[PDB]
Amino acid sequence: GHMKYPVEGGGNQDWWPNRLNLKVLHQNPAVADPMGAAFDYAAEVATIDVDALTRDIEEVMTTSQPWWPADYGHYGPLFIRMAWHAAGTYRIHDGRGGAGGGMQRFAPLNSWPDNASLDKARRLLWPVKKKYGKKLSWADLIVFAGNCALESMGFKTFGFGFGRVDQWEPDEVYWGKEATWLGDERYSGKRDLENPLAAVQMGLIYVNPEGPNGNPDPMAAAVDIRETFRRMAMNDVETAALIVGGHTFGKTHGAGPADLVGPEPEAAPLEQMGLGWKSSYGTGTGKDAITSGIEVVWTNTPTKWDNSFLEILYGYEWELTKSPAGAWQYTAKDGAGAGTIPDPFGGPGRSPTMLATDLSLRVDPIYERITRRWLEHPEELADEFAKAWYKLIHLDMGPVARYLGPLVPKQTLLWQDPVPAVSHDLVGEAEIASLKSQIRASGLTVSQLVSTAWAAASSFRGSDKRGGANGGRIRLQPQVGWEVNDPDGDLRKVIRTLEEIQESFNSAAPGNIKVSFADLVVLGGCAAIEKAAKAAGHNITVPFTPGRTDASQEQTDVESFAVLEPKADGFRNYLGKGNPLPAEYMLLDKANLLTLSAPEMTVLVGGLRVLGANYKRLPLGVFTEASESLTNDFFVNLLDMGITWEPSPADDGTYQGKDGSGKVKWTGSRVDLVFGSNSELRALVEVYGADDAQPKFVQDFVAAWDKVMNLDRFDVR
Amino acid sequence: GHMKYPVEGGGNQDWWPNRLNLKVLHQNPAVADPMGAAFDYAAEVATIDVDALTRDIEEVMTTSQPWWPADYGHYGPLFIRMAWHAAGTYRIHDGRGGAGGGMQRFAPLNSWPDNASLDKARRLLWPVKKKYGKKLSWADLIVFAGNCALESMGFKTFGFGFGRVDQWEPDEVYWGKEATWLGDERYSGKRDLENPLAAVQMGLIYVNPEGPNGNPDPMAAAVDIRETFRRMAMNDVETAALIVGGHTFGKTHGAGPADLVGPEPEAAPLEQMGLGWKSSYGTGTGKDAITSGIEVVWTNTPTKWDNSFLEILYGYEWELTKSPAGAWQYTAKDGAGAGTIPDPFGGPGRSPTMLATDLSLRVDPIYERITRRWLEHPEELADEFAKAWYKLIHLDMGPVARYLGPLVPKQTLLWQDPVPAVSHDLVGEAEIASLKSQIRASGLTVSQLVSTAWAAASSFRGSDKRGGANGGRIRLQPQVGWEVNDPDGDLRKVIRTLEEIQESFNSAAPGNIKVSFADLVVLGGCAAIEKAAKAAGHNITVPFTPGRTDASQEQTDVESFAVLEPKADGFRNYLGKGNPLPAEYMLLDKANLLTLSAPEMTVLVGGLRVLGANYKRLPLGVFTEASESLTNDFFVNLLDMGITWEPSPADDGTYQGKDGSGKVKWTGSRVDLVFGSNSELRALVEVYGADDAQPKFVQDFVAAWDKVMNLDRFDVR
Ligand code: HEM
Ligand code: HEM
Ligand SMILES: OC[C@H]1O[C@H](O)[C@H](O)[C@@H](O)[C@@H]1O
Ligand SMILES: OC[C@H]1O[C@H](O)[C@H](O)[C@@H](O)[C@@H]1O
Repeated sequence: GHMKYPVEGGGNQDWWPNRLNLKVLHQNPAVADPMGAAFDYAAEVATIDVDALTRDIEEVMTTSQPWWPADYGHYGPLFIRMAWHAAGTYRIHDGRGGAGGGMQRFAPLNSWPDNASLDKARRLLWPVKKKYGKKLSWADLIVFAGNCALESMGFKTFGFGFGRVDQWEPDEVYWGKEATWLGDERYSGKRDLENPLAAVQMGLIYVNPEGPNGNPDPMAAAVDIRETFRRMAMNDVETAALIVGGHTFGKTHGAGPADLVGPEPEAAPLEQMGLGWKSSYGTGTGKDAITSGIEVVWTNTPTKWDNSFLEILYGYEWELTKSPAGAWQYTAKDGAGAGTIPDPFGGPGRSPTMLATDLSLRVDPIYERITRRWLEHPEELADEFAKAWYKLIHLDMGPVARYLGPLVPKQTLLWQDPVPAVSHDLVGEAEIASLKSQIRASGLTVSQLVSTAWAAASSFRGSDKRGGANGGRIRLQPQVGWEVNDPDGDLRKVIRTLEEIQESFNSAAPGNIKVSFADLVVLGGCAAIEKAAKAAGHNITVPFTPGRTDASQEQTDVESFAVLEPKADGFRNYLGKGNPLPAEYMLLDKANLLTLSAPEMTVLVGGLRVLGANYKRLPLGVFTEASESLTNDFFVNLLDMGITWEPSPADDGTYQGKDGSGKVKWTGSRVDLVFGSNSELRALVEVYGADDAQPKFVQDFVAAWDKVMNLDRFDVR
Repeated sequence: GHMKYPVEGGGNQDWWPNRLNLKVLHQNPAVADPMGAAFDYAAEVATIDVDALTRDIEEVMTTSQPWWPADYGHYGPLFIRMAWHAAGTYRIHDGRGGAGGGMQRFAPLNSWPDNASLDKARRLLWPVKKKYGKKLSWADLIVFAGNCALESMGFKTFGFGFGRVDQWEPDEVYWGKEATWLGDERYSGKRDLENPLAAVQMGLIYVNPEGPNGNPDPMAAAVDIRETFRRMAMNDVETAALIVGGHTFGKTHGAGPADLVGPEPEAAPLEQMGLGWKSSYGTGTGKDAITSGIEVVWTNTPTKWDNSFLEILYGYEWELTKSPAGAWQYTAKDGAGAGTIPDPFGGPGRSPTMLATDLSLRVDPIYERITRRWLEHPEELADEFAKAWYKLIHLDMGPVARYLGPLVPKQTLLWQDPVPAVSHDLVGEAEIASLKSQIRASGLTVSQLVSTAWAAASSFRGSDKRGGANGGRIRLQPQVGWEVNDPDGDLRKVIRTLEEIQESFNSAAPGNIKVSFADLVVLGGCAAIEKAAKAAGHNITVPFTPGRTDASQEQTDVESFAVLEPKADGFRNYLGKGNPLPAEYMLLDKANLLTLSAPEMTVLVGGLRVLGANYKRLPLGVFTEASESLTNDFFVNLLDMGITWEPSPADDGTYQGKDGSGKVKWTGSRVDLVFGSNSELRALVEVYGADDAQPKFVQDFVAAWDKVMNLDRFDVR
């Protein structure tokens, strides 16, 4: 290699390529954010004139620009594409991707080959952003532009939520191992796609427009479509709807040779003002645009919603052919339909053309059955597409509470994981006290109590904001029978006891107050923690925010929740099979998902260990002599040089810690030892392990607990 | 390559290795710091019982530990070494390194080859840290241990300052281009060392103990010593003193084969608890320790200060020889002095032994002259050593105001860049107003006025805290004749006018109030900025903290200040010759040195441009129609897509920006264009470029100006 300046990207990952990267816990730091801590986007966007906004976007769409002139004089379709690529990175495995951070404007995504030209697309909207300033995020604007495009070309959309917060440095996501753009080192078996990924190649949104690995076989392309879309939460109906609806607008761009297209934005030179893919071919823009290399124009009404796409697809026979840049497309057999497809810049007509993936929709059995139906019933398409699209651009916004502004529809949807609205008066300070008492009297140990509250709350992920302790989904499928949550243990026992306390309280009922199961689960941990803190000479009181409600099993899509099952929870010292990296990297990814900082992550492991939140209540990492008592013993003992650590002879990624007389005194996993071993983590352990550290540990621990308990609580935030 | 998970170090620098790393401007982020914003180290350390602490460290030094047992039963010398390696990374070129952040405890430094065994040393102190908690930083403790070591073996040290604040993630410093440990790709010419580096090889503190490139030639080794020490601010006397004083204590370690030493801390396995270099040789510790591979014991009194080192060096003749691990050392000719040097663990005696670098001190003309003197005059050594050591561990603490606790000596020293204490009453709210008025009336333009303030204040560097607008050093050598500051321009003119206003006010004098020249320079910019703000419809008032005093040329080591001359200041659109990377990376480095965040960097470039802070008052980047008026025009115009950018035909790393009619309307440097071209910077530009942005720009700009005006003001902080 060759070490570089830090200003030029060099650092410690250059010496030890595989070390833990603690930087994933301080993504998008306050200092980096020019808005200042005062700033509350929700507050700003809810003052926004939506009509004025729509009018301003419409004006942009219909005002062509020298530096990237507009197909058919209307940018709408490009804006639709844009919005789709914005939302289309989302994947269900980890909730990462999606249009929620406006990440498309930063690396790597701003320079993905599949996002060619979208740089131009984004730039075009600056005039709108200029006008709205802080009241409108890029995150919100990019997908809204796509939604206004649909409107302005006569398709009525189902609604729209504002509220995506802009970020100031790019979100670090794992996009695959491939070191080259468009590479494919991500399949095995018949055609099994590497988790978590939901594209077929590096730098693609979903599938190859020319079919798997460039091979234009529609039956084969469908398998990839089906699979990648499933992993972006779209089933068969939604998928079909999405592509047909999509390609009812605009056209592709492959006017001349692929190799006359310069380098992508991050590699572009300075005078290009952050715009890449400059074309030496022709004018290089407009008439001559090379984006994807393909040259299809799907409908004869590229800037209007109607049924041509499905009509064209079924109303001809198709034969293989090559774009002016040598790309596989389809075109109509025996020169049928010649001249009926209009030119983007008033040239002559053109023949009916289609992507290999478009034919999938007629050639695959399931896609056909669906799309033939909509050929004779377009108002069914217009309905399904309205729905899919809405879901597509809202998938990663989590709880419906977050959706903002005039256009949010009245109706809730299953994939929003909804929860009943608060229907009664909420418990006050007195009933809270009262209940806490009752919960300790219930004979549920601190261990069960905390184990449970954690199990509930920690199901959350910051990525798409799904999961959490709201909804009380811990008692429904599939959460109630997750390995890590342990059904074999006593979770059912704990649930039952808690429901009983709920009912009791709910008869007693002072006035019109009721308590939900969801609140009670969380309250339980809070009570337990209060107890465990006393049992080690502290009178701390753990804060609690009531308001959670209880979902029915009907409001809970079992299949959808599959993806939140922890395969690894270092906080509960759980590690089941098939994680990509060893235990400790899993811990970090998990902390990153819970929106925790390294300090927060540290104290939680500390506290959780000694409260015996541990899975199967194993002794690993429980470096205390005391039972169910909240102390920093974890930290003090971790730092004890009188203990000597070796891997267990019974080889199984666990370890023994012996003292001066050779007795095994402590055992522990990798997740436990990495805190005393990694120099950054050990630095933190030394803070909480000092002699003066006790009250501060208890404080910081509670502050963190309470943070995790509140992660999904957008309803009050 | 092979892309990794972010949790495992992968990111965007993998796709474009050489892109700008804006992460250097958010080093050590608040969220990562387990202390919380309330925490005030100054206030904690100042409550520490220093005697108790000395006692507690003494007790550690003399209590040997199984896992790394103590040479001669006293750890002192190891602590000395440690403290030396802690301070020893510092280099004058950029002020980076030094013991001030306690960086030795993190990567890369914790695993430098030269830092072998120091992991053990640090760990040995945990018992102390444990006892003092937040009242004592690892930064302060590591060097203090060294100083207490010196005291406890009977050498009286000159004083000690507390106040180094611990940091939570490692400072990203450029250590050289070498991809292998101990490599050397850093020389050229006769023996010219690559700036900024001050070591001969990668992972060395100063020089090779076996002489240049392992070649044990003393006259040659001395050239390296002279050179590297110079670049760590030591001259000839100081250097000699340091090594002799140093080696009056302890021994080296090379008991058996070099290749039986395991991997260094960062690459060590988990059960080692962050300790590297485990030895399979013998017990691997103590009697058998392998650290550097060499096996020298310099004096016969390894744990006592006296004159043996110099006596032994001069009182024998030396012949080449090899350590048990095949390292070049010297030993006494014709078996003289056999058995007289004692064993670390009560073995038999040993012969007089020396490093090749030790002989340098006798063999080099200049070192010989100096050391022969101290052979007959040990009290002069004891005096010089006391002084160099103090300077060594205090070099990077900047202003003497920061030094803390009972042990700071009374006397000031030239290398501390001192400034007169405040000898009068300071100007209050009215005199400030009054003078601001007088400065505008002076007919100094906003441009000169700001250019100057900036030139003064921006000489600061956060690295070793040297530089700044305190001391009014702008008018003395060498600052007054710095290319970038422009002597050919009217700096003299501005100085003179200012001195005049100083004098006038000083006669007028309401009671016992005086104003310094330093305060006046700063005040000047603040008035100018207040003026330029009005001239664009804003009544903002710029805050100002009086208290700066004026240094004499006697208090100002000209040669020392040489290193602070900007070879590049993107804020003044200045770029002179011989910087390692292009204009824009220099900008970032400079911002990092000024402790600025990207938002801060951004608004400053914006404001400075339009106030015509530009060097040689060049038009580059001045994207405004208005003169000396504070607006966001820079930002608005940078985001104007109506302008087209190309490199000047007159090829010189500048650019032309033309409009719709082909006329050059704007010109600019790389430093200017990168703000519209790098996606993260462009994101910030877009905040300050919006239509609603005007007041917020002015606010944030002032806030940043005021921050830079105050960088060196530890006297009031
Ligand atoms: C099977 C999955 C899909 C594939 C393989 C695919 C592929 C493509 C390609 C290659 C282009 C040409 C880009 C260019 O050269 O300008 C394109 C354009 C376009 N795509 Fe799709 N796409 C897919 C799904 C979608 C979806 C789900 C939508 C929206 C719901 C959509 C909307 C559009 C639009 C509106 C354009 C035209 C943009 C313009 O006029 O510049 N596509 N698509
Ligand atoms: C000319 C530059 C220097 C070189 C090349 C050098 C080299 C070395 C080496 C190779 C060791 C043996 C490492 C080991 O096996 O423990 C050592 C030890 C030591 N050095 Fe130096 N040194 C230099 C300057 C200094 C300075 C300036 C000081 C302090 C002011 C110092 C203080 C010590 C002490 C106290 C030890 C003994 C450590 C122990 O007993 O465990 N050295 N040095
Ligand atoms: O009466 C309504 C209350 O009791 C119900 O049975 C629900 O479980 C609870 O969430 C609600 O607050
Ligand atoms: O009066 C003599 C000196 O005192 C003043 O207060 C100023 O601080 C200084 O620059 C001046 O030369």
